[PDB]
Amino acid sequence: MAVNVNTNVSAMTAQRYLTSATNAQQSSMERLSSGYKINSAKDDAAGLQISNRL
Amino acid sequence: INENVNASKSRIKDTDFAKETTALTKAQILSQASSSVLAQAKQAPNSALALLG
Repeated sequence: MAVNVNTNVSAMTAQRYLTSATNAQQSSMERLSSGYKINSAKDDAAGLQISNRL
Repeated sequence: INENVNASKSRIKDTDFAKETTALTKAQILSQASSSVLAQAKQAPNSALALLG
């Protein structure tokens, strides 16, 4: 037991994985509805150029 | 091979919940006992001094 309350590194690490996990999940629920796996250039820039040309 | 390397990408990098959670609970219980054991040791010096005013 290590007593400490001014900081909680366990919560901070858990939050860091929390943010990353459902950031990608937030990228979901939109590909499903739109039916496209490419919606923004930030996802696949090379894919956007060729897809628009096609 | 993609399926096989993903299968190998588990128990190597991916964690399991069966054996690791009982280790988490064992560690948490151990921390509970470790925090409680000093609660029964802080008064020991006080009781030792109590023989004389």
